[PDB]
Amino acid sequence: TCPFYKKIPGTGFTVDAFQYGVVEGCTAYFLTHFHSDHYAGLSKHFTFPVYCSEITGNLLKNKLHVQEQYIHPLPLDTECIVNGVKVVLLDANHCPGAVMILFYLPNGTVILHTGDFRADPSMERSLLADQKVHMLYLDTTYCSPEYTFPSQQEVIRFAINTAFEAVTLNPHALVVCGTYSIGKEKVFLAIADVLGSKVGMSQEKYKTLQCLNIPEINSLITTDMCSSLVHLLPMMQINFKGLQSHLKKCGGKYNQILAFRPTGWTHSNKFTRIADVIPQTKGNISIYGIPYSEHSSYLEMKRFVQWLKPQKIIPTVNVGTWKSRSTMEKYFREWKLEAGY
Ligand code: NI
Repeated sequence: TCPFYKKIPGTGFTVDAFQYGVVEGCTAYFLTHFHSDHYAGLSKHFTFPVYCSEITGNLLKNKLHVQEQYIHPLPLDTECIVNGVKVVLLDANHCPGAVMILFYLPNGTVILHTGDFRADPSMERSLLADQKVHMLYLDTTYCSPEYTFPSQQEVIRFAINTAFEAVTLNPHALVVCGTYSIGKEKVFLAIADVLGSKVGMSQEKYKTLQCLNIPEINSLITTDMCSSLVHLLPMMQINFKGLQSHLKKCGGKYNQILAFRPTGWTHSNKFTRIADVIPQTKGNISIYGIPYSEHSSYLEMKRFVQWLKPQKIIPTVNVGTWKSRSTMEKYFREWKLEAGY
């Protein structure tokens, strides 16, 4: 059964609600982005209208085989009427094709559903500038002040400089980057660009990337692993055993691996600066965990919410324990008392 924080009152709509069967009263199912916890349940047998971005619709059609007649892509930053209700899709600064959804209810209420997002001051100059928001369905993944991490730009600077130094010292070093979902493509694209290489990967991952509308992508990626000195591998293989096994397969072309694991936050963020990050090393293999986040830090989340000034907040992450719920509610009240709304 579909939980309350996935339902939009006064409409026939749900958000990210595909794992509950036929939801009673739902006339249109919105999908914010192509991550498995959110799409859980979609397939070629789905026969209701799905509303989403262009990029998410390319992924539904090619990767899950949802039929075309049930895919309804909407352009971003554009007022659209869906089943008699005005909606707008906004870029969520999460993975490719991820949106937030503004719903203008028939009674005058305005609701913002963030989906998953990484808040940014640039959102303060979107179509959100123009009207009041009564209710905020908020991605609370990192809603506690311990959750700090650097900008995406600092993280990429670190990765490019680390990879270029290692391969210039040793032209026989291979770089490997882990992945298990869409998102974080800048990590492997930026490293391949500095090295003058295409990125090599499996046919299954190439297919996924080909759905993303990335400019000049045919110039950046390949399935010919032999031509490439940046390889993508499943995240599960980014360990000393999996990397050893991969280096054997490369036919003595290489004698060293440098590997990257983009994680979200890890407790090593509470002590160490990005500049000071060091790898784990065994022999000729070194693994870096890099804190490349596609979710808001605590401070980015707090700034956005204090700017938006919603009348009510409904968390969509960390909802399963009383302790998490009580912690999140305390921060929401602090924010409101400090800013005066
Ligand atoms: Ni996500």
